[PDB]
Amino acid sequence: MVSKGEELFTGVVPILVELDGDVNGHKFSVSGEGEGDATYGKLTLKFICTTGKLPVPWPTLVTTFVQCFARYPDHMRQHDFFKSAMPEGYVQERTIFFKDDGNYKTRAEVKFEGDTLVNRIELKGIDFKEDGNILGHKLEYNYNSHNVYIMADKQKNGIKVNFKIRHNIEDGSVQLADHYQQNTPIGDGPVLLPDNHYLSYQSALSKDPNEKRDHMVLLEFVTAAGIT
Repeated sequence: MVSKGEELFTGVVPILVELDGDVNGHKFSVSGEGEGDATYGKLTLKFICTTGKLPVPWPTLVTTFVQCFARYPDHMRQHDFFKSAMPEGYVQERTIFFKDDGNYKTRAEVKFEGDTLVNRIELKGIDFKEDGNILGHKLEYNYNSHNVYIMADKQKNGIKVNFKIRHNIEDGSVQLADHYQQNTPIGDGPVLLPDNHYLSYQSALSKDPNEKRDHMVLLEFVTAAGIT
């Protein structure tokens, strides 16, 4: 049978993202809009910095900016924690350690508001070098493909997730961003606790040629794998 959580994702779903951030005291807010098509694991989003210039590189926010849109193969449906938590939603927490630099801590609540899937986020960054790759804006506007590793966290009725992002620096080098993540349901109902598996991501960043505000257009594809 198709679960209630699954049923909410069979078509194209509008997405709204709202983020308030503060990195080394540089405060900023971002709004995003677009749509997700989980059947194809496809996300299309545009983000706008509503407070002016973004004080960090857009690529460092890609992972923060709705894993319920991953394409889970039919044979892995019992391992899709994200959709099983819907519509009441889940809380996603991360610490992101930028190697030889600062860290972001994020807390996001992801849930439906009517037909819209909403991701509301607070991000706090500390201990950045004011002339490092982040605050010094030395990261290229591009993005590599990565795997994201998921395991059950039964004692917390959720999942633990880990992965490494490599951001290309403008000199040809790499800025590593080590991600540690936990998700927990917002409601008190049952969820699916997965066997170990991963999501495969590929992301493309672009600009809207007609947009004068600081912004990022994101096209992302996400597919679950690792269990056959």
